[PDB]
Amino acid sequence: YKLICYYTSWSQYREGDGSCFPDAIDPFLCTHVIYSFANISNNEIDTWEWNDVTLYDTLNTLKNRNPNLKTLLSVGGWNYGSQRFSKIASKTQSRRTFIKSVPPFLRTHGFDGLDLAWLWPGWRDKRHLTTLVKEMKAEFVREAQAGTEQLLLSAAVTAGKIAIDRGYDIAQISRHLDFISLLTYDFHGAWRQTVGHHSPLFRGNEDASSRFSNADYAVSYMLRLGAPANKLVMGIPTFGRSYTLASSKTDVGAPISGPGIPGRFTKWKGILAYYEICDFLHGATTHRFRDQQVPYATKGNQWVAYDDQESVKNKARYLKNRQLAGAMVWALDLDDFRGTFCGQNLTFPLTSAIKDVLARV
Ligand SMILES: CC(=O)N[C@@H]1[C@@H](O)[C@H](O[C@@H]2O[C@H](CO)[C@@H](O[C@@H]3O[C@H](CO)[C@@H](O[C@@H]4O[C@H](CO)[C@@H](O[C@@H]5O[C@H](CO)[C@@H](O)[C@H](O)[C@H]5NC(C)=O)[C@H](O)[C@H]4NC(C)=O)[C@H](O)[C@H]3NC(C)=O)[C@H](O)[C@H]2NC(C)=O)[C@@H](CO)O[C@H]1O
Ligand SMILES: *[C@@H]1O[C@H](CO)[C@@H](O)[C@H](O)[C@H]1NC(C)=O
Repeated sequence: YKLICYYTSWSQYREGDGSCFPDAIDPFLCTHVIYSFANISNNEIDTWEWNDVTLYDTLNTLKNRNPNLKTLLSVGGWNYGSQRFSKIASKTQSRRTFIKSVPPFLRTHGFDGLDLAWLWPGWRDKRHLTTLVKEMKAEFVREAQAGTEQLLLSAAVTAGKIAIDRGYDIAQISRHLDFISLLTYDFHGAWRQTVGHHSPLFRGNEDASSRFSNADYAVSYMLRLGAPANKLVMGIPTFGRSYTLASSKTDVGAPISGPGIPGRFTKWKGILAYYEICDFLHGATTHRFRDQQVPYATKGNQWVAYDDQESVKNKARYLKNRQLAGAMVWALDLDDFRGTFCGQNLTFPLTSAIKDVLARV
């Protein structure tokens, strides 16, 4: 089984214990660790923060303790113009420059592959994403002739049906990608004016217009579209989404004034790290959607949709039952990486739980 874990650049700036460096990563935890994100500059892949060169170095040393560990660098990501990738990919002179520049960069800093996190192409962009993936793989193949182990190429593909249809030629790209991480955790957000869970695993017959907004449907859809199971990776979140409530209505369908207040460490409206959620649970009322199989907690006028060890294990069994390639975690730095907030004196509770299901019968 594969266990793809993202590590985020900006998590070094969080104060106190919230601060996370490659250092904190247990090298035998995941099979692949992906670093997010890289920039594109002068049509070439390039670093993002000032000190990336040093963190790349810290992260890649983990490989001294575990030689079977593969690491990848991710270009793109949400706080990066979708328009910017579209510009690079539609013009042939720009795309080849981007492509030619990647193997050198990855070899210098010691990465084993590239991850395309273009989020996300509109309908005019679909043929260009395909070309990007095809020509990039071809470059990775040509570069391997020099005697090095072939660079890996993966992509983070969104999970909403409409998003997939609009801009991904899933049957085409699967032939060339090594794995595809399915972002099965953005099924709800402040944008809806009601409370709801962002990563239900199953349909759950409470609402019947979004029969498409759960990991189960997304995985089936990707499979019907031609993505082989041994290349598909299910994304499991390690964060929670919060909402400020606009009444005392706390049940399914309750109304919303907007995102929840920020957490002490992550400082981001509508998001909480699992370690912040462990602190939040004290004096909160836990609840759990039985059909959808995921929990939510609420306290005061805050309402939080999140994942715990039971839900994450359940999702893990699901992927195994459908014989998928593995699980993908976003992100190691929102998990209880020190292991001192969530009770048990275990570190990376959520990720170790996922691994437990993947490592057994
Ligand atoms: C696989 C996949 O595709 N997954 C997606 C994923 O996109 C989704 O997660 C979200 O992604 C975006 C980025 O794409 C994240 O946005 C974060 O937001 C951070 C906090 O608000 C912000 O942190 C700031 O980072 C700055 C660096 O750009 C820091 O500036 C630095 O300040 C330092 C002192 O503090 C100083 O020393 C540095 O020199 C200075 N350097 C700079 C500016 O480079 C800043 O301090 C820091 N702190 C603040 C302001 O709070 C990040 O910059 C920003 N990222 C990027 C790349 O810009 C967002 O947080 C992600 N969300 C979550 C929940 O993790 C994800 C969720 O859905 O999964 C998939 O969808
Ligand atoms: C990344 O590249 C852009 C465009 O080339 C450049 O203007 C910018 O300074 C870089 N952005 C960051 C956040 O480092």
